[PDB]
Amino acid sequence: ASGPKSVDFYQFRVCSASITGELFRFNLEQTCPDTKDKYHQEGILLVYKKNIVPHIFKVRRYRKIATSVTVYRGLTESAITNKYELPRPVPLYEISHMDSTYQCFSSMKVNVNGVENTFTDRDDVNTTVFLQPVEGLTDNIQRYFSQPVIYAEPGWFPGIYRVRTTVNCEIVDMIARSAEPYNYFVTSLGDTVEVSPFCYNESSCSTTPSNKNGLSVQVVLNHTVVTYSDRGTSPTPQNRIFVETGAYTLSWASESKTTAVCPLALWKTFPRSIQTTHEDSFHFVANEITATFTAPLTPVANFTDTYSCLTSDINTTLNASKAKLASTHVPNGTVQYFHTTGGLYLVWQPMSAINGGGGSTDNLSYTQLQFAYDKLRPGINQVLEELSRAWCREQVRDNLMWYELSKINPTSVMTAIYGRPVSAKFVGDAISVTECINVDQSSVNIHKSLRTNSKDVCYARPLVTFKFLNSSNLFTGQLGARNEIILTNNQVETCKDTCEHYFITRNETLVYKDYAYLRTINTTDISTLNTFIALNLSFIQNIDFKAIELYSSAEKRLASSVFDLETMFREYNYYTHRLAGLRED
Amino acid sequence: ASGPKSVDFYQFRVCSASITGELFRFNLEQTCPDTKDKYHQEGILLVYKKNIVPHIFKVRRYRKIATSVTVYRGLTESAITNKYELPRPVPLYEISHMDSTYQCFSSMKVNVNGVENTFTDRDDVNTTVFLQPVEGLTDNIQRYFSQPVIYAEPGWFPGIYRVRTTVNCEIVDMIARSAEPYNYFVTSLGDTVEVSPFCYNESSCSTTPSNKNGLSVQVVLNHTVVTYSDRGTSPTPQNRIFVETGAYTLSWASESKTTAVCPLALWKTFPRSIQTTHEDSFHFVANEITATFTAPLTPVANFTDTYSCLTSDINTTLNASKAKLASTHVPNGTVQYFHTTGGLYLVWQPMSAINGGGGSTDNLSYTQLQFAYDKLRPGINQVLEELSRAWCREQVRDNLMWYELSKINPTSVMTAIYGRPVSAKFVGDAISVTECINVDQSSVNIHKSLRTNSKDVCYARPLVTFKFLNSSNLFTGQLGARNEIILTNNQVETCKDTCEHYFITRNETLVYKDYAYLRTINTTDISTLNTFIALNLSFIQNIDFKAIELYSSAEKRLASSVFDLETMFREYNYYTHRLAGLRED
Amino acid sequence: ASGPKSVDFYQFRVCSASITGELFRFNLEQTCPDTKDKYHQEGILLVYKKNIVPHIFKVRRYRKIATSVTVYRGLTESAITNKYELPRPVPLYEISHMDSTYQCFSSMKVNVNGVENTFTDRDDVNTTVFLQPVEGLTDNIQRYFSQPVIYAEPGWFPGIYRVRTTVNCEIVDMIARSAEPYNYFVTSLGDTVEVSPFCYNESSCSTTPSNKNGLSVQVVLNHTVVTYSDRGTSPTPQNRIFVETGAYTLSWASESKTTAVCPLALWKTFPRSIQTTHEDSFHFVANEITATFTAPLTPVANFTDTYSCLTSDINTTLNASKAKLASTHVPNGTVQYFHTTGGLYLVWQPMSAINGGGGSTDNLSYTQLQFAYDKLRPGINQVLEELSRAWCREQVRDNLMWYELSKINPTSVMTAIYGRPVSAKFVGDAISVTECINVDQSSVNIHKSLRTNSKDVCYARPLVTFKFLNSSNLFTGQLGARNEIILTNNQVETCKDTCEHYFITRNETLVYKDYAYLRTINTTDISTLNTFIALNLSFIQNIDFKAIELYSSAEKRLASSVFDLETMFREYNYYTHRLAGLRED
Ligand SMILES: *[C@@H]1O[C@H](CO)[C@@H](O[C@@H]2O[C@H](CO)[C@@H](O[C@@H]3O[C@H](CO[C@H]4O[C@H](CO[C@H]5O[C@H](CO)[C@@H](O)[C@H](O)[C@@H]5O[C@H]5O[C@H](CO)[C@@H](O)[C@H](O)[C@@H]5O)[C@@H](O)[C@H](O[C@H]5O[C@H](CO)[C@@H](O)[C@H](O)[C@@H]5O)[C@@H]4O)[C@@H](O)[C@H](O[C@H]4O[C@H](CO)[C@@H](O)[C@H](O)[C@@H]4O)[C@@H]3O)[C@H](O)[C@H]2NC(C)=O)[C@H](O)[C@H]1NC(C)=O
Ligand SMILES: *[C@@H]1O[C@H](CO)[C@@H](O[C@@H]2O[C@H](CO)[C@@H](O)[C@H](O)[C@H]2NC(C)=O)[C@H](O)[C@H]1NC(C)=O
Ligand SMILES: *[C@@H]1O[C@H](CO)[C@@H](O[C@@H]2O[C@H](CO)[C@@H](O)[C@H](O)[C@H]2NC(C)=O)[C@H](O)[C@H]1NC(C)=O
Ligand SMILES: *[C@@H]1O[C@H](CO)[C@@H](O[C@@H]2O[C@H](CO)[C@@H](O)[C@H](O)[C@H]2NC(C)=O)[C@H](O)[C@H]1NC(C)=O
Ligand SMILES: *[C@@H]1O[C@H](CO)[C@@H](O)[C@H](O)[C@H]1NC(C)=O
Ligand SMILES: *[C@@H]1O[C@H](CO)[C@@H](O)[C@H](O)[C@H]1NC(C)=O
Ligand SMILES: *[C@@H]1O[C@H](CO)[C@@H](O)[C@H](O)[C@H]1NC(C)=O
Ligand SMILES: *[C@@H]1O[C@H](CO)[C@@H](O)[C@H](O)[C@H]1NC(C)=O
Ligand SMILES: *[C@@H]1O[C@H](CO)[C@@H](O)[C@H](O)[C@H]1NC(C)=O
Ligand SMILES: *[C@@H]1O[C@H](CO)[C@@H](O)[C@H](O)[C@H]1NC(C)=O
Ligand SMILES: *[C@@H]1O[C@H](CO)[C@@H](O)[C@H](O)[C@H]1NC(C)=O
Ligand SMILES: *[C@@H]1O[C@H](CO)[C@@H](O)[C@H](O)[C@H]1NC(C)=O
Repeated sequence: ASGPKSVDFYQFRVCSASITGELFRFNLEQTCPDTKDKYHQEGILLVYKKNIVPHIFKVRRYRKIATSVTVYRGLTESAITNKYELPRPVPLYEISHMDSTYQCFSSMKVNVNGVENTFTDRDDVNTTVFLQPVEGLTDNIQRYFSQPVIYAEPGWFPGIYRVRTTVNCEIVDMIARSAEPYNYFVTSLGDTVEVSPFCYNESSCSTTPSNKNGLSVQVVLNHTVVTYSDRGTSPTPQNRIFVETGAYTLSWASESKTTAVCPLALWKTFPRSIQTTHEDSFHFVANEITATFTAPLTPVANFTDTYSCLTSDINTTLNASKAKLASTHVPNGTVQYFHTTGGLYLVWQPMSAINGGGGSTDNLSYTQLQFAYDKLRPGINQVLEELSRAWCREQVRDNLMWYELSKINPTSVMTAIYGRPVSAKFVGDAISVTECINVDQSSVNIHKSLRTNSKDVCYARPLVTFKFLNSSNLFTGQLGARNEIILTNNQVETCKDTCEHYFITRNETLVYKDYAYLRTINTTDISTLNTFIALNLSFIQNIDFKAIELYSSAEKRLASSVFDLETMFREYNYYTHRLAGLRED
Repeated sequence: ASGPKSVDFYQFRVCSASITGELFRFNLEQTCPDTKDKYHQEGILLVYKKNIVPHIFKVRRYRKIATSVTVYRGLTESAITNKYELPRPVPLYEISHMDSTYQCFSSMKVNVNGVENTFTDRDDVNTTVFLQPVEGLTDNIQRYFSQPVIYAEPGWFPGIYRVRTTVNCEIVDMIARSAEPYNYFVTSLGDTVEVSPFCYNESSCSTTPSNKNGLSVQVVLNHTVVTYSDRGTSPTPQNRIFVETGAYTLSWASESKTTAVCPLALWKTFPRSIQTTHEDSFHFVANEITATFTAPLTPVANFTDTYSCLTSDINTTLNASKAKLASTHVPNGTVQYFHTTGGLYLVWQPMSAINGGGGSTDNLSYTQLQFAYDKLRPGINQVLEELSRAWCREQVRDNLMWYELSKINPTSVMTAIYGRPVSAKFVGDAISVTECINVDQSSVNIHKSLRTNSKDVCYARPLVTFKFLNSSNLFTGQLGARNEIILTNNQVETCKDTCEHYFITRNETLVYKDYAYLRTINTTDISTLNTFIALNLSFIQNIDFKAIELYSSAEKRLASSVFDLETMFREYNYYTHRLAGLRED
Repeated sequence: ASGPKSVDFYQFRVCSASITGELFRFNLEQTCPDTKDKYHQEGILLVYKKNIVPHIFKVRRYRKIATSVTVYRGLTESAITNKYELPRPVPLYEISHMDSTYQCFSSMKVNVNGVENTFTDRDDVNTTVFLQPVEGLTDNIQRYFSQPVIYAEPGWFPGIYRVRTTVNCEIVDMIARSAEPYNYFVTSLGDTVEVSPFCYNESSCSTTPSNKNGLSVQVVLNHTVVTYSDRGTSPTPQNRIFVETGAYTLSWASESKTTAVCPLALWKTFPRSIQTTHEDSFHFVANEITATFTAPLTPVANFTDTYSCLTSDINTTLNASKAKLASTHVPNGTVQYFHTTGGLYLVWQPMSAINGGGGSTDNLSYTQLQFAYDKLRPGINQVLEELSRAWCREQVRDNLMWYELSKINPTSVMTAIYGRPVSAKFVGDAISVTECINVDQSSVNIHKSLRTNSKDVCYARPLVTFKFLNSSNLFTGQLGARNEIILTNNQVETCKDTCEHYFITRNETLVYKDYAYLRTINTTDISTLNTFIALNLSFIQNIDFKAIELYSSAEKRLASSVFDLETMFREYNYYTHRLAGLRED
């Protein structure tokens, strides 16, 4: 026969399983994979923020005030011409009684350029007097005075001046505060003190007085101070620091830096949370917040030596949390510490069923967006695994439908599983498969008649005459299948009174009736069955998100204070220099 | 026959539908479910923020200023030695003319410790004088003066001092402001007044003067004030409050708290929005913002009595919104009020087609994340419903393919629908199904030949000899199907010149040709057809989100003011106490 | 025959392909669509923020201070009665030497109301003296003085006063700053200057002095200033501005507005980013941030003329970025500029493989939420395209299973592809299809027996007698299929000893055995096969997101300063007016 093997359904061809081809078998007894197993670890999670508030402590301020008024007796009239005020500090010989028993000496002495000035209340004798309270606006501040009334009696002889002078003792009790570098502190009344509040424990002080330009500093040991309930059951001794600036004395009780302040504070605690491991990081889940916190794969070393000041709090918080779960869970592993990109610190303790970034970010939105994405992702990936084993259990039945169809005739199954024409035959329980041979398009002609030379026999398919490539002798058969040449003839039972056919070729159809040919008609004129099932899936669609604000930048400005400092200081400078000042003309 | 029933395809067995087994029927005329119906309610949504700005009102301040300068005539030279200033309040006998006609009395009297001081401009006679404007830096502040020039003429006789004195009247017109507890207010020039701005309507005042330490307070009825356009068409009478602190008099017009301020403000309004009900909450949708607001299932009671001050605004806003939709929608139900976790208040009005949390959260990101999640979720759940009815319409056709295959032989369909060997037979329009019986593995032997004792008949399957368990007599048949024993023989039409077979057993294959046995070969040597269609689905993948900031914490600090208050007050204290002050040595 | 065509399987009917009906063909040689192609453009992206920091520059302040002290010699005692201070500006004849060589004239003259006052240090002669440094608290401020010590020696004769007077020269070197409208500037020590810092380049100044109420302003050309290293290699000349307010002289070096400040600053640069086009906008992607920025479809015009001050920076940044990619990419198109809703500006440069909104939003969360949504959406839409071509390749095999089943008998395939009974016949390679005819329910009766009048022939289906609508003559056949009447009879091979049947009708079943009828039984008593495969898909579920804060509104307040301005100014007003002031009684 001819050389070229068939590769499409368009050329005329001769097929036969007449040779020892390749053998195939239906591989029955398949199975789909089983359901996977998935696991996770529970534990206690504690979350730490970096601290932000200033340090806050109580202080006392001691002063003596000298005042001088100039008055003019005049005649039938009198006036104040001036009033001057001079504050000064208080020495330790007096602070003793002034904080013990609320007494002071009604007079003062002031060295200036090496000469001694003196001031005495109402020009009377140096004598001891008692301090008493005065009313206040703000409940955290208390104030005590020795003499509420300024002296301005005009005097007895007409036409000349006199000077009137007074002395006060003052105590104030109030708050003071300071921030991260601890170089200085600021008092509630606005006094700025320029000494570190821990300075004795940093060994920057002594019982012998220290000195600086504009300061003297000392520590007094076993000092005692009495509350104005003024009662003999005196408070316990302390060590107290004393600062003697120009214009006042100030004092506070000594304390250590590492007991006073620690850099971190507890934000929240979750007694049930889960750890999952990814390619580059760990994820820790907090359901009550709707958030997840991530961290690098390596825990932070030395969190017992750096931040050692937390060792009071993590132990009691883990011990209380473990005692709450002790009926259902028991600890595993050991305590671990992690630092989140974003600036938070995590404490973790694994549980089993019993059966750096100093710029801490203020906005936590990325922790909630991670929780939403990690709830969508496994919810979608579970549908893909449930869809894929429902598909595989169908392909195991399709392979049995093709097996039962193959026992009827195996050729029509092989040219359905392959995309190309082949011929096939059973040789036992295995199927032998074989190539098919092309025949030339020009030797092929189809006969115009179907009734036989016998009186009552009719061909069910039209006769065809042909020859192979590179040959002279002719051959004949019947037009079979799509465009096949069949070598063995077949017939209808009788040439019954009426008959019709529409034989189909690759392009055209031949129409026959009364056992003879009539016309050639295009195949597209015959209507075609549709057996397909439509999906009509609708795809996800685009959204543009918007920038939104609850309060305007102006409303955020006006809410910050009732004071308008930007205009308050501009008017004070304009008034005191241009309007009210001495001015040339 | 033997007792044990077949449970796999590996042991040799005898099957027959020779007994009255159970009956089965193909249940034709199935259907898939129909498409569901889904519904939602439209309405108008108004959203309220808690208010944040201070209260703002106009005030007047009245003062008299006495000044005294000391000058020294000297000889061939002269200098100022001192300048002192004394502000005082203004009494009602003068405020009358001073706010009516812009006049004041050019002199003042000052009681101190029970004696009367007097100050007069340039030592001249007590006389009436007119106030006039002066220029200002800030456009909200106006200032008026009676005498712009301070007096410092040195005098005529050498070598002795003199005192020069002046008196001013001042008015200032300006803003003042106050915040949430309303205990006090602060003036634009920095004066703090320590009285509540509504105090007469709270019955904390009277027409008889009230008193406090450092204050006097009074209400004046039917008071009148004239604008500096100074024109006879005088403004309408008012009730005005007067405060007389040390150093000034201050006044403002009386007003009621419930007309002055209300705690909430309207943020946005949506004329088309949708309500959906979930297991624990309601969700309200705003498309123009790309956001959704949630609330508890119970509306807030008494929002007409608490927040009654909004009853002017919600009525006109709902009436305008309803009139905008009146061509396509008509109201249903009644107005309802809800409080969102996050601190916003919602107003809702249902429409039909015609056919607490005082910590208000500043960042609205959770409202946009809820809108994105509620756009993904129903978009994915719609694909699952469209995929599930496309699958069911295919299973209704697979059930018809198995029916048409069963009419050819029902055994091969029953052992495809069940996972196990059984035998089956039609008894009418119903199929009778029956168990199959195991035979021992040791009595089975397969014959080495296929040609019969007849001269031209050949067996299509090899002969087998066997016996049942607990028996002596032998039996024979043909090797059928996978590993079956068949009791009725079958043959090929003729012993044609050439023949070949590859019979398959559970492990091994037997090869025969020329109608006799030759070899045993492993089944895995025969190539197997693959008819499966691959899915190749690709799963969703992990993303790590990052912390991001547009401006540094330092840039947010430097943007807050041009004033550097942290260093401005430190230098003023250092200069006035250490550098410039009187200092001992 | 009767008129009504069959529309269900419930009525009895007669079917035959006895007429020339419509022709159908199996449309083989189908294909599914091929895989789509998808494309995107890479480029360099630069992102610009609006600037927020104030302008910052160096200044000098020059002063002369006159002081006067009053002291009383007295007897056996002495005291200070007053101390007064008077600051004044410095004239250009002196600023020359004072900034060149650090010298000043130890005396001053002060015009007031047209008469000249004079002050001289310690009453000594007018002489030149040298300035020297003093220590400072804050490292950005330097201060120089001519006389550190105030003079207060009491004097020699008992019982009378004397006045002591001193003069200082002061220089201060420090920072000053100003903001967006540029109307004024504020010095580090709190001095507010009320002149624009660029005023000479805006032609608001001259070398002839300008004047305002309370100011004089001048520009000095080629001025020179010497650093206190005080060395003959003098710095280069400048043009310097001079302001002469009351109480001081102040100076700064002249500069142009367009070189000093530009409104925008570079935030980040991405050398690989991608542009995608949507229905109304463009999206630009930044992977290292996990964010995408959107913009309108039209680029902004005139960004080379408005914001021309950026032309130094975008050129060098694009040139450096292009040189980094020059081994793998080459430029295409040209540079384009876009303005994002949210207030950022984008610069874009396309690359190829070689082979307005002044309210800038501070919170970028919407840019990360867009990146998450645009990672979910194409990840889900890819699964729908991979699922849809896996479905289509199966429907192309189902169409071949129906073709092979149709060659056995075409009726049972046509009533599976249609939902209704029809009859069909092959007329060649095409199938002729025909309607079926209803018969009345009352003429139908089923015979009680199956054995024939012949001695050993039995009917496989029971006999039926019937007639057509509007007729008298009777007909007979066999009960076939579901509820069909068949006109041609068929039989079992022999009336074998035992036989049983369960014939099924639309409601009831008839049971027969020993070739005769016995009972009528409901069809539901016969057990039915189940061949369906379950999906068990589980749908996505609802989540309620929460409002979260890292720091309380109180902690955000307390972190803003160590100063408590809200109480500091309230106590100063209470103390100086009520407690310490002159008060009537
Ligand atoms: C105690 O005693 C001391 C003295 O020991 C007193 O100090 C004296 O104070 C008086 C005023 O009270 C001074 O009198 C006045 O002098 C000025 C300056 O005159 C000279 O400079 C003028 C400007 O030239 C500048 O620019 C040129 C370049 O163009 C430059 O070369 C100069 O160096 C100069 O300075 C500038 O450049 C410097 C270097 O870069 C800079 O540092 C500097 O800041 C400048 O930028 C110049 O025009 C003038 O020439 C004319 O006038 C002089 C007289 O001064 C005359 O001799 C010439 O013939 C010219 O006609 C000088 O070179 C001067 O300008 C003043 O004149 C004005 O004011 C009067 C009214 O007072 C008007 O009538 C005039 O019209 C004019 O407006 C005045 O003469 C005195 O000089 C000064 N002495 C010293 C040593 O400095 C102190 O006041 C006493 N205190 C008490 C309390 O008693
Ligand atoms: C500063 O204060 C700390 C805390 O009080 C001191 O540390 C203590 O030192 C004593 C003696 O070694 C120990 O017994 C305590 O346990 C320590 N406490 C802590 C918390 O450290 C420290 O010695 C002080 N330093 C100085 C020099 O005063
Ligand atoms: C405080 O002000 C309110 C508001 O003006 C006063 O309430 C009014 O009272 C009158 C008389 O009963 C009513 O007619 C008005 O309708 C009320 N208005 C409102 C808005 O309440 C209240 O009486 C005043 N209280 C005092 C004591 O002055
Ligand atoms: C203000 O300053 C700007 C910048 O120095 C001046 O503009 C310059 O003008 C000169 C002369 O035309 C040009 O050669 C420069 O190229 C310009 N530079 C810039 C950046 O503009 C401007 O002339 C000044 N205006 C005045 C009146 O002084
Ligand atoms: C005819 O059939 C051939 C394939 O053999 C096809 O390529 C062509 O498009 C068809 N149409 C005609 C009639 O050319
Ligand atoms: C926790 O419990 C253990 C065992 O009682 C105890 O030793 C430890 O001090 C506790 N830690 C704290 C402080 O909670
Ligand atoms: C042989 O078949 C049995 C099942 O009957 C199977 O378990 C075994 O793995 C197969 N292989 C052999 C030859 O043991
Ligand atoms: C709304 O309209 C009704 C009917 O006109 C009216 O009674 C009611 O006062 C209106 N409310 C407001 C203030 O909008
Ligand atoms: C109000 O809403 C309910 C529920 O949707 C509906 O049954 C009823 O008909 C509506 N009535 C009006 C007035 O639209
Ligand atoms: C009987 O069959 C009819 C359809 O022909 C059906 O509508 C009905 O529900 C069935 N049940 C009976 C016995 O009524
Ligand atoms: C970029 O490079 C070109 C070519 O060298 C040059 O002309 C241009 O000035 C450069 N721009 C800058 C400033 O980077
Ligand atoms: C520029 O881009 C367009 C569109 O992708 C492309 O057709 C063209 O070839 C590109 N040219 C260069 C220079 O890469």
